[PDB]
Amino acid sequence: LHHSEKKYAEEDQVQELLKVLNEISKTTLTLDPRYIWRSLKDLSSLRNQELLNAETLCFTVNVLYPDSSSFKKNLLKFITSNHKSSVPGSAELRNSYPASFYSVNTEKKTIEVTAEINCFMHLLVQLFLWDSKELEQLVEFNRKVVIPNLLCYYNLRSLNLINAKLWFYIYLSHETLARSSEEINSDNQNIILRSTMMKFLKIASLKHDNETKAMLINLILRDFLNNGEVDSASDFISKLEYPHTDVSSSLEARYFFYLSKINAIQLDYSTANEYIIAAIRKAPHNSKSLGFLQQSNKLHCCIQLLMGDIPELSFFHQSNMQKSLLPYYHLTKAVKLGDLKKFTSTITKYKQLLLKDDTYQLCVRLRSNVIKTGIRIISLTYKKISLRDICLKLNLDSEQTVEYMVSRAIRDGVIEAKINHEDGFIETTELLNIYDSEDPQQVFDERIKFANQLHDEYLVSMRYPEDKKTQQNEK
Amino acid sequence: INISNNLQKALTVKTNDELMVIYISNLVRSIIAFDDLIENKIQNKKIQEQ
Amino acid sequence: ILDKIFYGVLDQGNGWLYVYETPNQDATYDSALELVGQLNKVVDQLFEKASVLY
Amino acid sequence: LSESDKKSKLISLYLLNLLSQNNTTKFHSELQYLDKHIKNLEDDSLLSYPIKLDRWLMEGSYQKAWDLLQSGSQNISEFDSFTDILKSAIRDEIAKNTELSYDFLPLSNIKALLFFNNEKETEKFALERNWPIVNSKVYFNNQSKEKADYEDEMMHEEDQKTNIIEKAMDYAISIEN
Amino acid sequence: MTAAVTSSNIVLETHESGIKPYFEQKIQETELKIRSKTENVRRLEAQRNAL
Amino acid sequence: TTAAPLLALLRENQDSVKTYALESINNVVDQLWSEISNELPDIEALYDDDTFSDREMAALIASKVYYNLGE
Amino acid sequence: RVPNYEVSEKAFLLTQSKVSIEQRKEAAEFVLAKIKEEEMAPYYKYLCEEYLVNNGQSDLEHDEKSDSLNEWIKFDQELYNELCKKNESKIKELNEKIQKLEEDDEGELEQAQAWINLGEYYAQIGDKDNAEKTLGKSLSKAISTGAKIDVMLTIARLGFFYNDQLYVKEKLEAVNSMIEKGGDWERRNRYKTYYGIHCLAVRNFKEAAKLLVDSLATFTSIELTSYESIATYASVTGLFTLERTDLKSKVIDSPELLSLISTTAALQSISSLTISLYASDYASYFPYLLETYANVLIPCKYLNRHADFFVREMRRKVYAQLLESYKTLSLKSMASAFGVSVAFLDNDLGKFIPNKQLNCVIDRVNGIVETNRPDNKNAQYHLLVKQGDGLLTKLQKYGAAVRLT
Amino acid sequence: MSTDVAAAQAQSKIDLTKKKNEEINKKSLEEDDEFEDFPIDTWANGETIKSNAVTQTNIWEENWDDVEVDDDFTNELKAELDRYKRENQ
Amino acid sequence: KMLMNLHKEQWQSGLKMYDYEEKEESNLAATKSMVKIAEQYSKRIEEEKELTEEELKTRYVGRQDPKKHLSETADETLENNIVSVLTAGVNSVAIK
Repeated sequence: LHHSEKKYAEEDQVQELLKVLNEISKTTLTLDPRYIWRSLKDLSSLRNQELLNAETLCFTVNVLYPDSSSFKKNLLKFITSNHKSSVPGSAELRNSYPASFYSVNTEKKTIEVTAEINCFMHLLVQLFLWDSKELEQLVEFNRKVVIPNLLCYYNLRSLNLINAKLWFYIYLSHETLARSSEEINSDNQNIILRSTMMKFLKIASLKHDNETKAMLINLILRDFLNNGEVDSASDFISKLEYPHTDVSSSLEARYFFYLSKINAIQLDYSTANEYIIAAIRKAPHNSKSLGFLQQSNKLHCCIQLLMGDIPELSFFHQSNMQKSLLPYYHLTKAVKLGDLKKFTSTITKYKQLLLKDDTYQLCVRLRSNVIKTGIRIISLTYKKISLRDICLKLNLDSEQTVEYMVSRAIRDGVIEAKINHEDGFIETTELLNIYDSEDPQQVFDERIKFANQLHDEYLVSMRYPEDKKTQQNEK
Repeated sequence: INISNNLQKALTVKTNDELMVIYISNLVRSIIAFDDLIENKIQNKKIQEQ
Repeated sequence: ILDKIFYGVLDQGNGWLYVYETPNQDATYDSALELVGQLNKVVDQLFEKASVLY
Repeated sequence: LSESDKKSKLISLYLLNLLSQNNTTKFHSELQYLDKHIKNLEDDSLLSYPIKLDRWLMEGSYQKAWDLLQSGSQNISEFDSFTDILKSAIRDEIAKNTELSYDFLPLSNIKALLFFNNEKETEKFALERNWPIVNSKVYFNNQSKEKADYEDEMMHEEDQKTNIIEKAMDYAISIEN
Repeated sequence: MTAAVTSSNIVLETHESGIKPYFEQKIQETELKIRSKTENVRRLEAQRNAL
Repeated sequence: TTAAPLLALLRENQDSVKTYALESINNVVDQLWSEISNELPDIEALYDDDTFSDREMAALIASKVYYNLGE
Repeated sequence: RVPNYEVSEKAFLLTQSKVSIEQRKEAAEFVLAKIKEEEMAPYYKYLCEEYLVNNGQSDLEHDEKSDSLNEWIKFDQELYNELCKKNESKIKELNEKIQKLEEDDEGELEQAQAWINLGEYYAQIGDKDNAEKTLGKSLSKAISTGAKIDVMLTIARLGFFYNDQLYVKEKLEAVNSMIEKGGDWERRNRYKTYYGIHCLAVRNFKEAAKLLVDSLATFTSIELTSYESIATYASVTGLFTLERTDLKSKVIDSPELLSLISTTAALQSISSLTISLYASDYASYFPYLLETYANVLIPCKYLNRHADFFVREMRRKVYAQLLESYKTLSLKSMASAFGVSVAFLDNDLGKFIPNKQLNCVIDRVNGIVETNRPDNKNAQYHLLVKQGDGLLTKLQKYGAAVRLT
Repeated sequence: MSTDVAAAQAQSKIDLTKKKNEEINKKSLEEDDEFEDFPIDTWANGETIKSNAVTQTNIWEENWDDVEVDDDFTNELKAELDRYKRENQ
Repeated sequence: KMLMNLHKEQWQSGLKMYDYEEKEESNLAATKSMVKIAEQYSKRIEEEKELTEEELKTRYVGRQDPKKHLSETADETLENNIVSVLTAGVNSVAIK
């Protein structure tokens, strides 16, 4: 019954044990171990649930414990204290094996290679708490222990790969609690949460590991977005240390999403385009990822429009995400037609939805874009029309009103016209040719540089598998 | 310069196409290496024996 | 005009007929559009050999 | 202790101060910080003022922007110390626009736009902004081109323009490497 | 693996633990060269083998 | 929190106000270094003054900021 | 065979709220009668589902509500008797007979052909899945190329019947390869008329047109809609695609069109619209347009959905043709010729300027319409950078996925 | 839903450990649920069931005719309104 | 050294060019010709279904390669247009 479940689970865990321990004891294999860990972890959290929830505890029982028995005993007891051979060090099935922690060696404290394993065991635990939503006290306790525990280590490269994943849950559980409900407790721990990440990021530069570094920059840029401190995000960007050397595709993808947000609130749109497109491309196109793509697609509307290019009607039409991007389709149509009344109506009705995604603050600014388009339309159609007629059409207040919109539009050059107040009409000064400008030179430069970029990327990549098959014996 | 870009885009297909063909050669070389690995399993028993 | 006999536009209001010679097109660009089309077919096809890989 | 009436009071003044430097970047940064707890808690009830104003400046709807100053009278205490700074700036933004929009205008129509109640105060702002009114007509055909040139003269990105010659070379080495 | 649960003579034990990866960091910035070396030497060598 | 109030308190005339402000910075010199980089010439200014008596901490605060940047 | 297309046309109209009551119910009688008669009763389960909250929506297998104007959605026990009666006789006969053709001693003639025989009965009653299975068995075994293409057309037709396009789409792409293997110019023609219809359903008139001129001369109707219908379809596609002179050759001087005359309400109106574009008649262009919307586009099952796109395009075409010919025009002048007011004209013009077909600015001071022309070498330049930009996206994304491997 | 052997189908993709990494990590921004959160709340539009899916998410390519919702009634009324004045002159 | 130099009006020639009528002609000929081998090029990659490099070349005539003739013709017109822009752009600003 209960005894059965423990042995069956523990065996499954031993298999996984073997694979990872061989790597670290045969010197770091760097990229390779990160790949192995994720796949094992997906399998393992799912396992944890069935055949008792003491699956994690079994593994701790048949291995040495520098500090792992203490944590496992705290967790168990909380979730109703239970005795079934579940007090670590109870059952013995190591039997003098270096692998499964030699009997003799431990007493003396001759072997102390548990550390990395400890990171991984905690790592499963953080994730199981999250799936359950029994985060709460259990999660806070793990977090407590684990901060002095990393500072007790003088870390190695393999262990940094694992702690880059611990760090993901540590940020998040604080967010989870704060996001339930504002608590006086939540405030105190935010300031704490910021400090510790900062501090650890300085150490992780020196040890020289990409994963710990990239991950920490990402968590901290997201911390900045919630608190409205754009300035602290800017100085942070300006640090410059964000590497590209071995960083996962998960970390880059999140990286670019944040960049898009940070530039747009401080009134730069140019550079936000490149990243909002990049961020869709690095992210994969699965259903479990669909949510992230819904976030990107909402942002893509604001960013694009403020720069002064209309994003595809098509892109939002022919998605499955069309219902999420239903209020947003209605933003795009309002701008297109130039109708003020339409845009105002949209943002009133859907206001509650828009606030969650944090697109709403960007929408106050998108008001400005609606108006310029309405007068842009009139200028293309009509070369000479009296500003009297322009007032009627877009339902503006006076003759002074109509002048001051059009006057600003031409400073930025968007309408490109000339106002005549003593000949009583606006006359378009549109040249509207770019084939007898030095402009095409400037476009073609980007296209050519991108193309060569790819020719090199084919060349470099091509060789590495060829080399490996050559090492292996074949005819 | 337009023609240089359009001509260069042709060359972007050429270079990329070849990439797939090498990974085909790598694919074949692992089956061949497997047959070798089987022959070499047998060879090791001879070594012990003799 | 529409039958393309003399290739001009008749200015109604000033009672003039502007006569123009044959509109030119950059033959070089026109052939560039024919090339681009072919290239788009070919890359779908690249991808089809490139899914046997995985 | 995050609630006081002077909290709303001061928030409004800080923001007025960001507009009056004429850097809307420091404004939007502050605005994202204010929009959570603080803005909802105190509600808008003097917050309404610096936010609507700022908006009327993105638009180029100075008729609304100039109007807001006047409604400042009703809450008068120390909002006057920013309103004076804001007028000269509101007038400045218009003058920037007027250059490119058109090139010459009668004296009465310039007065109307830059907001003065006397024709003479219009010509005084002319001389400060270095623009000649002669025979009651402004000219930008000379002036606009002059000011842009002295400013546009720089020796740190004017030796970087990216030559045609340079672009040909740059392509060239990418093919054989 | 290093410990810092217990310390003795006013963090003497862990003062020494802190400065041993910092001595070896000099050697690790030189190892980042040798780690791009492995990839580029095998790259141009296979290139030399087809020629 | 933000360390910007502490930098603002540097500007005030009494020596007493500034010495206390620099100590507060030190609690979170690697832990909240972002603002200090930007307003760094003030801390240096306080080192260069020979009438300032907490020169020694101003040099340290600076030292730390350059360590965090990568410099 | 023949019953399958003609019932579905009429049934679609039963769905429409765009046709008049009179018309809708003229159709509704034809539907119900020929389903009970030929045993299309399995399809009738589908069709109730298809009407459902447009017009028709009181049912004994779907939504109960009184905003139905149709009784020809509603089930009957007369219908249920019909189902059962016919099904059991026919089926019983045909299963035992077929089985023996395959049973006895001959697998290249008799076994292949028997599967066609199952297939006729499934195709008759409109069950798609079970028609796809049997006719798979015939194709799989080895037979004439001609039979292989012919069998496959029937499967395609079942998609066209259901008003589902993805199903057609899968079928005719396969067939297309087998055409040059048989070397049959007869069944290339029969292929063309099918592909015509497929291109027509989706928005792509460009291919439709090339094929539809071909379908006037040659086709023999094999589970497809009349030659009156096809002739009408050729007219509509003709205006859209082809310039003035090609409009003249291919439509007006077509021996095929000339020899079929105008014998239906829809052909009568469309032939009138072709002539007036060509004649630089402008008065009768707007009247002819309203009549073609009602009497051509709406009664279609393929240009009822493209109605909005089509009417927007011709409106843009007529304005374009006059401007292409005229350096200056007056708003009053242009508007008299068309038969609309000056005000009504100005709107429609200013709507279409940003869409870059018209290429004209319009002054309100003097009321003159100046005609600019920025399309030339400059035009071809915008297209190239845009398509090239897209191509670049494709190269990086396919590339990066493989390099990882 | 599998067709042929499973050999061809292991040769056309083996799932990546890289994708596993991307998916879970993104989920933190996606909150507790944000994959079905929006179409749960809005009830997938409050409108008639009908039988077409060419209003939104059409099979054929999206061309702009969202501008006018029906310019055919409008063009009718315009023509008829001039019609009167003309005739009665 | 005498033997290595073979020209003396090499300096003059490197800053001359032809008439620009035949340059435009080469650019058109190049683009139009690459369409015609691009058509074949699509057909070629329909195949590549026959085991062994040699078998492919013998059986489906893999030697008459469309691949080879596109790459080479693209290369030729491409390299030429780099030089053409380079020469002409030097000439206007240097001389004047």
